[PDB]
Parts: sequence; C-alpha cells; structure tokens
Amino acid sequence: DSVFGSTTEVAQLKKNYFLPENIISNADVTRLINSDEIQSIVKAAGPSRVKR
Amino acid sequence: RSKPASENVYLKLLVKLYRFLARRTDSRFNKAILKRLFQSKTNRPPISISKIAALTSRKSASSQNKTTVVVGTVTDDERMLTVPKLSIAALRFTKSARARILKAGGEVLTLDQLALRAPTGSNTVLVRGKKHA
Amino acid sequence: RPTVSIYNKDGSVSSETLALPFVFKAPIRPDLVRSVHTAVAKNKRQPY
Amino acid sequence: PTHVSKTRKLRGHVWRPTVNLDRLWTLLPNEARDKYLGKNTEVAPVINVLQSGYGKVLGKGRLPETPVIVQTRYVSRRAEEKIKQAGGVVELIA
Amino acid sequence: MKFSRDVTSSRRKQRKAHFGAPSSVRRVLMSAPLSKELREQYKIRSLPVRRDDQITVIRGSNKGREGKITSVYRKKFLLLIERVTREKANGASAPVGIDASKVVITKLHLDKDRKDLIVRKGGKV
Amino acid sequence: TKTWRKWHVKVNQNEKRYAIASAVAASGVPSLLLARGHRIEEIPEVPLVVDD
Amino acid sequence: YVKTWFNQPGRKLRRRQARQTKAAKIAPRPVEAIRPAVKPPTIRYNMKVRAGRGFTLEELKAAGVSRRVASTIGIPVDHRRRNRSEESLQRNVERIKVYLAHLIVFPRKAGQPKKGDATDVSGAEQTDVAAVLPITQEAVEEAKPITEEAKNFNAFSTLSNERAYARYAGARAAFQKKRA
Amino acid sequence: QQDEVIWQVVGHEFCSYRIKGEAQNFCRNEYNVTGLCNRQSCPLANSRYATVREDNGKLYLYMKTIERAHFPSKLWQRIKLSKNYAKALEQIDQQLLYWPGRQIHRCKQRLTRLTQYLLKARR
RNA sequence: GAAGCUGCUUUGAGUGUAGACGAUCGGUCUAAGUUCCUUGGAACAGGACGUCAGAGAGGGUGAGAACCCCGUCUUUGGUCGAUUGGAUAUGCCAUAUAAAGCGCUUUCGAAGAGUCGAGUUGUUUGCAGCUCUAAAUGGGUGGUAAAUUUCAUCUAAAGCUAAAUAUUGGCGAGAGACCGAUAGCGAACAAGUAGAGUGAUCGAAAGAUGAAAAGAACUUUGAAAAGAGAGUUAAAUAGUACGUGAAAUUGCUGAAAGGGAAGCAUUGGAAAUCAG
RNA sequence: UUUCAAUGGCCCGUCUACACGGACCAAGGAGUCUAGCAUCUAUGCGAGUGUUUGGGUGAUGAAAACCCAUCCGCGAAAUGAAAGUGAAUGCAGGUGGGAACGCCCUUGUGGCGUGCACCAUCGACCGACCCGGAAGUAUGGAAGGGUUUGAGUAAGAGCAUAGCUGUUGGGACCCGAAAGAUGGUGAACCAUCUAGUAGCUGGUUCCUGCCGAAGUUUCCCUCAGGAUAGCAGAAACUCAGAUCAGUUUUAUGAGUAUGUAAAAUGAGAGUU
RNA sequence: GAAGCUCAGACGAGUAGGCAGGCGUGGAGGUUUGUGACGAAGCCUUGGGCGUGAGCCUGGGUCGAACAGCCUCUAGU
RNA sequence: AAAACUUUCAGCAACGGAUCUCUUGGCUCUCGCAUCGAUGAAGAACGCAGCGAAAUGCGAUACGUAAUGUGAAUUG
Repeated sequence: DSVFGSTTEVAQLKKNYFLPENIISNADVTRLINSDEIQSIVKAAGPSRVKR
Repeated sequence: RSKPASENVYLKLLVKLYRFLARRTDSRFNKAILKRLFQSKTNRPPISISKIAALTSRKSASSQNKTTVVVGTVTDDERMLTVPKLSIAALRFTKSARARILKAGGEVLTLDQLALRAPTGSNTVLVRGKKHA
Repeated sequence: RPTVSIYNKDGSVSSETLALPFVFKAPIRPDLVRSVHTAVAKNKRQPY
Repeated sequence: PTHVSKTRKLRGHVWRPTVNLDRLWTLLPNEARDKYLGKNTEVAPVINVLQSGYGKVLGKGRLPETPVIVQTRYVSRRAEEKIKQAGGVVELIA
Repeated sequence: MKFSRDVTSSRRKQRKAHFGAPSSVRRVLMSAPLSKELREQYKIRSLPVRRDDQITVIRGSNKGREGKITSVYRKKFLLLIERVTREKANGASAPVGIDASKVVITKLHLDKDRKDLIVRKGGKV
Repeated sequence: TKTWRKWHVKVNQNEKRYAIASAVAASGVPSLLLARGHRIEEIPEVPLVVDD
Repeated sequence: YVKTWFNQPGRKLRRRQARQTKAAKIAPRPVEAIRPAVKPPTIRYNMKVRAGRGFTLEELKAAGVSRRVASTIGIPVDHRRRNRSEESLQRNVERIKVYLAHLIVFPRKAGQPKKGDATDVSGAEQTDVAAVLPITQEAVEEAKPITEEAKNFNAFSTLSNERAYARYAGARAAFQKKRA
Repeated sequence: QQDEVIWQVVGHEFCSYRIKGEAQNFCRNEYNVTGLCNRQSCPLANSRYATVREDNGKLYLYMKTIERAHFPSKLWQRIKLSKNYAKALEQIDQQLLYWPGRQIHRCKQRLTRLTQYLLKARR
C-alpha cells in the first residue's frame, strides 16, 4: 500500500503516483450483456445458424 | 472500419459489448458510439469540464439530470473554480478532472456503467471533442 | 476490500490477516507490459 | 525491427512569460484557495507571479469577486482595472 | 553462483587456464579422492597424487584393479599403473592412462611433507 | 555494424510504473499463474503471504 | 568524431567511490564545505537564491573570524566578490554564525583546549552541511492587507511615462543645458 | 479481475496448457473436457466446470466453487469413480443435472473413451 | 601590505616502543554418493535410494556430473609473513631571550616597455612581418551617453598549482542478444610466416583420426611403391590423402531410349514399385 | 519412377529484332545504421508534459531495476520592422443549419427540440495601418470612426515513448572512369588521403491474395523537370436525392446538328 | 479459438505502383514434466503424406552430440 | 536392326571439400594501472637444448645461475 499507493491517494514511497484507474468499471461483460437492464430492452433475437 | 486498431483488451470489451447493443437494438446512439470507439486517437479529441459545464447550462439549459456522454478524455479546466454537480460518462478522466467532479459535484461513469444505466442512451447528451486540435 | 491469511513456517494458517492492497485492483494489460518489457529488456545490451 | 520492414518483402522484386487573470487563482496552494476565496476576510491573499516565472500579467478572463493583491513586474493596461472591481489591489514589484 | 569480480565464468578462459597450466598447478588438478577408511582416518577428502601411491580404479574398463602409480604423466593429464597395460600389436606392452579423478587412494606414500599437508588440512596424522 | 546503433530505448516513467503494477496485480490471479506455467495446483492462497 | 556514452554507469560508479574514498579519508570533517547565499546576476534569475563560491572579506570581518582561521576550519573565502546590500551582509553573517555554532574544533596537541576550540571530542560526526545549513529561497509574503493607496496608484502613471521620462531624459537634459 | 479479461489474456495467445499447430489449437489443461480452447470450455478463464481423467483403472472428476475460487489448494475437489462404465455414466449425468448442461454431451462422451482404454488396455 | 600603537591567542620542518586502522603481494584452510539395476567400449545417460547448499557460476574427467576433481559460497574472513597509510597512546630530545594572526593607524604604499597601442601586409577578432611608439587614477574592457561622455568592471606585457576531463597505444582484468574457419584481426595451425618486388612496400594458403596410437605384428605376391589376407578398435562406412562427406565431375554394373538434337507440359499404355 | 505415342512448347536475364551477360557446381553476395524533419497508428499523462546531464540505492551478481532533484525544452498568446502593445461582446454569442439523444403525438414517421464536433456565415475581441487627441505625470494616452490587416482570442491541447511510411545528410543498395594531393622508393613506382567526383553500365535474393494507371493533360519554368490533372487510391462528413451520366428523347431560341431547360434510361450519388 | 459460427449474391488478365496475409534463417526472453548415444544435427533416397504456393511432416540408409514446437524480441535473415 | 557410341535413370566406387556439430581465436564494450633509454633502450645479427629443424626461453654462467615457495619430476 505504501509502495503503489492507490487509485485515489498518492503513494507514500512514490511521489505523486496514483494507481491508474480502469477504462471499464466492470470487466464481466457477459453478466452485463445477460443482465436484466439489457436483456429486457433488446429486440427479438434473430435466428442462429439457419437452414439453406 | 470494422474493428479498433488498438490492442487494449479493456477497449475490446467495450467494442464487444457495444457491437451487441448496436446489432440487437435499434438505438442509433449505440451505433454512434460503436463508430466512434473504432476511431483513432486523434479523431477522438479531449473535452473539458468547462466545455461540458457550458454545454449543460446553455441557453434554455434543458440538462437537469441528463448524463453527459463523450467517447474520449475529459480533461480539467483550471480557469473555472466553481464546478456544478454533473454526471459524466467517458472512456477516461484525468486525475484532476475526476477529483474536481467527485469532491464538489455528482458522479463519474465509464461507458459500461452507462450501458447498465441507459442502454438505449435515454436522456443523454452525446458531446464530441474539438477536432480543430 | 477482502483480506488474506498469512501462513507460518510450519505451513499452518496463522491467526492474523491482512487487508488486500489496492495494487491488486489495477487493470491487467498484457499488451502494455509486453511493450514495456520489449523496451526494458534492451537496456542491458552491450554493444558489438 | 527489420523483420517488419519493407526490405523483407521485396526479395525477388529487385524575457517576459505571460499570465492572464483566468490563471492567478490557480497559482495559489490549494489550501490558500480553499480558505481565502469567497470568504469576507479582512486580509486578502497575495499573488507573486514572479515566483511562478511570469513577467507580465495580462488581463484575459473573468475574475472571482474575492479581493486579492497581485505582485508583478509589468501589467497590461486592462489587467489592473479588472482587479479594481474584483476588490483586490495591484502593486508593482521593483 | 560466483560473486567475486575476479573469477571467470567464461568457458573460453576456463579451458585456456586448464589446458595451459604449468606443472606446479597441474599437480593440483591431479587430485584424487581418498577411500572411505583413510578418509575417516585423516578427516581429509582428497590429495594430489604422487608416485608410488597405492590406489584402486573406480571407473572405466580397468575398474577394480589396484596398483601403484609408476609415474604421473602431468602433461597428458594421465596416471600410469603397473600391470595396467595394453598388449601392443607386435608383442610389446604399453600401459594405459587412468585420469586422476577416476582413481582412489588406498595407501598413501606417507612422508614428512605429506604429513604436514595432512595436518595442515585440519586433519589428524 | 557500428557501435553507435541505438541500443537503449526510453520509456515513459509513468508507463513503467503502470506495467509494474499490472504485473503485480496479475501475480494475484491464479488463472494467470497457471497459464504462465507455475504449478500452483496445491498452493493455499494466491496471493501467498508467509510470516515475518 | 563520434562520442559514445557506454561508460555512463561506469563513470557514475567512479564518482561514488571517489566520494566514499574521499569522505572516509577525512571522516571527522564534513565532506562538503559551506557556501554563501548568493543571488544570480540577471533579470531572469535575480529573484532566486543559490550557493556562491565563498564569503567576502566583509562577512568574515563581521563574523569575528580571520581570513586565515576561516580557511583552516573549512570556510571558503572569496576575494573577488564584494557584498553591497547589507542584507547580503546579513544573510551570510548568521550563516557563518550558525556554522560556527554547530562547529566543533578538535584541540591540537593531545586534546588540551586552546582558545575556544572545544572540549568534547567524542562528538565526532560527519554530517551533510546542507542538512544543518540548507539554502532557502526568498521569503515571500502572505496575507497583507489594505494598500488602497496603491489602489489609486494606477500603474502606468509610473510605468508608461517614467519609461518615456527615462527615454527622453537625455534629450531633456541636453535641452536644459542648451538654453541655459 | 474478471473472467473475460482473463480469457483475453491467456486464452487467445499464451497458455501453458495450449497447443498450436498448423492452423488448430488444443487445450491440454487437465480440467477441460472437450480438450479444445474456447471461452465456453476454458479451464483457467471460466468459473466452475466439470471434467474427468484416468488413473490406473478408474476415473475421477474435477469441479470448482465460486466462493473458494481464491484458494487454489481446495479450489478443485476430487471425486472418484471405480465401479462400472455404465454406472459412471448415470453418476456423471446426475452430478450435472443441477448444473448447466452445455458440457454433458462432451463430458459423458469423454468417459466412455477413457473406459474404452481399460478394455483395450486389457486386450 | 610596510612602519608605529594594543592585549588576547597560539607554536617542533624532530626521535624509539605498544595497540588499532587500512593497501598489496607471498603462502595456507574450505559441504555433501562416486551406493545399487538396465543400455553402453566408457555412465557423466535412464531408474531406485540418499546427501550438501552463504556452495544449483564455470571448467575437467572415455556421452547432459551440485555431491570424482579443480573450483564456486562463507571471503568486506581466519591464519601467517613482509613491508608499509598516517593517525592513538607512550618515551626521549627540542630549544622557545622566540615569531606570527587580529583592535588601531598620525602614511606610506613602490606594482612587470619595442610592451600596450596605431597604421600597414599576410593568414586562420587572434597571431605574424614591417615603420612609428606610449602613459600614471594611468591602462584594458564594456553598459551608457554622446561620437564624446559619464558609469561599471579588471589591473596585461613575470610565474606555480591537485580534482572533475581525454585515451583506436602499453600492461593487467571482467564481460557480450557479437563472428563461428571464404566468417571473425592479414594471422584459431610453423602469421607479418612461406613468398613476391632492386627498393619503398606487399603478403597468403592451412582447424577437426580415436576414449587411448592401441598408428596395422605376422604371412604371401611384387625389385619397390603398394596389394591380399590377417591384427588393433565400440567403429577402419575413423588408416595420418584421417569427424560428418553435398553438388559439379569421372568410371563400372543394371535398365531404357535414339534415322539430322534434347530438355518441358497434358492424356493414357507398358514395366517397376508403393499405398490404403 | 522410367519410357513410348498423340498434341502443344523459340533460351534465360537486362536494356532498346537485336545487341549485352551466361561452361558447370558449392559457399559468400547488394535499400544497411544514424541524425533531422513530416504524416499516420498505438501507449502514458493532460494544461501540462519529459528526469536516465546529475544524486541516492542496488554486492550478491550491479553496465540492470528502483527512487529523488524540473535548471531547462516544447506547449499554455498573439501582433509589429522594432520600440512596444499584447486577445470571451452577448448563457465566452448570435445567424442559419447541423451528432446522437432526449422529446413526443406516448407509436414511430414526422416533428418538438437540443445543439456536440462542427459547418458556414456573421456580431464582435487583441496587434498592426489611418483619423482623432477624455485624461493623467514637453510627455502621454483614452472614448470614438474605419470593413485594410492575422492559417489571431472567443471557454486552451499539447508533451513524451515505440512502430510504419516518405524525404533530406552522412560511404548511404551493391559494383565499376581518367584523374589530384601528401609523404616516400628507384633511376617510374609505393602507401595513405579515398569507401571520390558515377548527371551512367551492370546486378539487386521467398510465396500467395487484393487494388491497379500513365503517356497526354494543368500551368510553370534557367534546366531537366516538375507540376497539376487524370488514374489508382488512403482517412472524415453531407443528401435517400433529379444527386449524377463518354446516352437518347422532347421543348425552346439562333441559322440533321447548336446550346439551354425538361422526359427516357442506368446507378446511391458528393466531396474538401 | 465474438479474432468464432452461419446464410446469401456477385466477381476473378495485369506493367509502374498501392495493400494484406503467410513460408524460411541466425541469436534473445518465456513456455512445452519438450526430442536425444535404445542415436541429436547433418547428408542421401525409383519410399510415403500435406499445402494453390513459399515450404512442412515421415519411412529406409549413412551418421555421431546436440536440437526443436509455441508466444514474443531481434537481424550481417 | 545386335554390339559399340551418345543420352537418361538407379546402385556402387572415385573426385571434391560443401553442410552440420564444435573452438586455448578474433571483434566489441567496460574496468584498473603508469613502468623505456648513455647505469646503453626499441630493433637487428650470431650463438646457447643430449638428440630440435619448429615456437618460446636464454647470452660463453647462454631453453639459464643465486634466493624464496611448492614438494618428487622431465617426456617423442
């Protein structure tokens, strides 16, 4: 904690170094996609692999 | 274009998420983000807290609680000392800009958070950074 | 923030536990590390 | 890296820095801004632009109404009046 | 792992110092182990070989044979032992070289100088 | 071949710290350790901490 | 021809061993001598304070140490420099004073205190001089009130016209001597 | 961090249990059933799955749990089957009925081939 | 700074002994399997059972050796010499009727000449030849002015001086994302060698038997060179024209084709030979 | 695999039928490194940015890694020849338009909007230019008037690193011309400068796929050339359009053709 | 193997030139409990297989000590 | 419509010395040190070994003597 500091408070043993903050808040994209906040709005899913 | 030129895995997750949102819904906002996430770094100019504050409290206002959305960097503007309460979603916030929003104001969001909040992009302003550079 | 259990010389679980440092919440960027490792491993090359 | 290069594909194919009024209040330490901006205090903050390597104080921008004394070598001809109605004072460094 | 800045891990230099050594150092390189009994007797691990030393061949086709070093042939890094010989084609006999590392000392050529050498290596004479 | 070829290469100091933190955080993910080749099938805990 | 820098780590390590060898040679006394507080000579840098070469003969005279004693005990003396503003007198004076205050001189000839050198000798310690004697920057002021008399002072009343007055002073002076 | 970022690191390019060839890639990892590298069957990248592997005349199974997945010693637990090829089949489908069924068709098929070993090994 | 005046401060260009401190050389001291089975000419290989590790750098030994060997680590060390580093203490001489530093001055302050400089010629402001040739608040140099001036700063024409710095040579060390015998130095070997040119100079080619010469006894044929048997070897498909031995190229055997070319391609037949 | 039959098959490379090179084989053998500049992409940070000139630490392996110090460079301010002055009009503007979104009328469409980048315009804001001189200590400046000016301000976007490509300079893709100088040896030769002048001659090393011109334009030239197009492209953004056409037709004036305008016809059509 | 699966339609000469994906070589970091004196590399071959191709895998013979796959770096490729 | 001859194919043997593996060599970088000579240097010539022709070693004391150290060789 002293060496690397944190993403919000400066490191004690590195002057003015804040841990880089992630580009995305959550990396569990599949749970985002299958979440109710998304699956409730998506239009009727088209067919998967189809017959010729 | 059909894919982003970066190798950032976290950016590719955004592309994966928003490909689904664009092709499984009719929201043109999702298509707009997908086209802009594919763009190169110099085609995604920064935006400033000063500009966003001006663009919200502009003329008839009409901002209220609408979350501002920009695909790029949200830099700070030290020329302003009064920062209003704002809700902003972007790829990345500079350290100074994030602190100024949080300490006196509203919230900062990432694009995946915005999708879990407004997947159709309802009640958002889709600002863009100045391409004059 | 979770906590981790320290272990002993004999291999048993110790009583005390430590909070998980914030460094373990940082992004995992394989491409940035490869680019830096590519350019740091060049810094102990003797000229020929 | 030679392996990506085009040669490995042609085988066969033959003195006065300037500061404007929108930036004086950014030259303070943040605690000075915290405890001195907007508060009706008898004593006003003092800004020495020369300590930030700035020679002439130009007058671009708007001001907060907090009184503040600015110490400078040279100053533009509007930069002083804007700080008049800002309630602070300008006095000139030797 | 070496840490002194004075020694070489380089193969080039180590081979040159080995094959290009004087006789006063080749004697050190021809050191042979002591057998268990005399090892525990003297508390010593190995000594440089000497003429008239009584040894046993541990490795090679000459394994198990005993004898005495009739002469240490330092330049060729060989040792010579009687009755350890090869039948020449014509009918003569020419002994064979067993390297100092592959023998074991069973009976020393004890001498005053060898006595001080043993007692100098923290040993008991 | 000349000796004054460009042997050493600059890297932004913040980028170096970014990558060191990312490799440290990556050392706490048992999936990453197994893929890299370490045998942690019976390690009690990743991260692993022994006493002082 | 082509100056290469492959010895840069080597040269850095040489200096370290040079300092360590030098310091260990004269361990009792500080490795780095003291320097006065001096101001860079130009309009770009005159605000700053840096370390000069030595203390001028005015300052040693004021501090009560002769120019001979100062050299013996590690105070460098600069004869070329002359200090004119009596603050430069001052700021260097207590600098010498505090250096003497923290200074401990081992008695010569088997530890019998001579004059006022010292009595204790076990306190031998090699310290960084910039620790006990750091050089500070200019003391800036903070939170001074009023000066509304300077408010009416409308800058260019001095600047614009006195600059013109300075520019035309030669012509003006020539005029006055002409009609006289 | 999360499972997609783990897959994006190890799955695509580097893993110690992955085997690339001319144009095909296999997963040697002892906890995968289909033996091939994908996000649906990745051992390292994904949460709890089920696999089986041979030992000196019997078969035994690997599983995970989500709470304990930070402690690799007992992250996987081992259960043993050494009674019959058929009874193994009923056991395996039973222990995955309360679990997602996208793996059974690969899992149950893997068994019989492992048991076919024992028959052919006996012959 | 000299010369007068004052009261504080000080002091060696010395000489034995003891102990500590470092520098180097010289030497000495350094942990643990060579225990079994298989292959092999050889175990340093594979397997089993162990050991040391401040030592799992490296090299050698009849094939990949931490434990056979030299070493490596402990080592910025223990020991033993030898001198020296100067400090510490000590002892003895010294001479010390002493001189110097700083309060003051009642003042005196010497200060580098064919040099500076000017004109002139050459050359890269600097220097040099040429003729003239100085001065004492003078002289040099600049901000100013003004073309003159104030102002600032320094004291040339005598001299010494460690450190930071350079180092394709010399000698000694450690290394390499280097080259691997037409490469790398011209030179891995009998290399500035053989050799060439009157001469200055020029300047090659050439690494590898084997673990050990065990470098082939002996018989026979031939004058001999050599051959054939033998004999050594794990191996002569390792015989000194020596590891591996490619192509161009030549000879022998077998097969096939061919009446002023051939080579190549597509389709099949025949002969040979595979394959599922 | 060999051979036979039928059928076809000029020797390859280079220049412009030739000519020039090629007896055969093996090995070597030619766009390299570096500095500057420019575009583009990526990474870090962001009104900041860059610590490797330097200091600390790292002795168990130490030319690394890590830490500290921003003097300074570039950016944050432009204009003027220079003295010198030195940039939100207008929710830091309007004017129209303009992204998505909201926003519906609860369908959507359409609109309501909002307006990002912007886009064009403009209102202006600072410097220079010109006219005027409120004042204020000869000095001096304001208010105000220009439709003269700037890749100006108008709510900063740059800095560092790596890669690709292009270009400039270093031997400069490799090979090849007489010559000239310096210093020597002998009665012309030698060694260095030299890896020279090369505007040329010759050569320039793997595969597949995709897109694919030009020879004449646009002018300009002292010269060869460039331009410039065209073509081929590469990136950004409008309208589902009369938005086009190596085309026809109708009408229309003038003396089948001419043009303009509009029906047919095919195509998503523009751009900077 | 979302860098994946699937359906449909049209199209296919090519110089300078523009673009993309691959084959091969020496050395570096990482990984494969990787191969090997019960024979590594090399070399030969009327032996076999794979790829449109660059090239790759293998059988037999000779040989005798080191070598390769994957992900990256690098160049006297 | 043979053989010889030429050509092609394969086996074997020659010729040649590629390939592979290696290496007391080179090259590059860094670090350390300062030491020639009229008290005869650098270089050259002639000699010196039991048998050496080679390379180094040496100077009529001549592949060295004195002294110290090691401890029992030298080698075709």
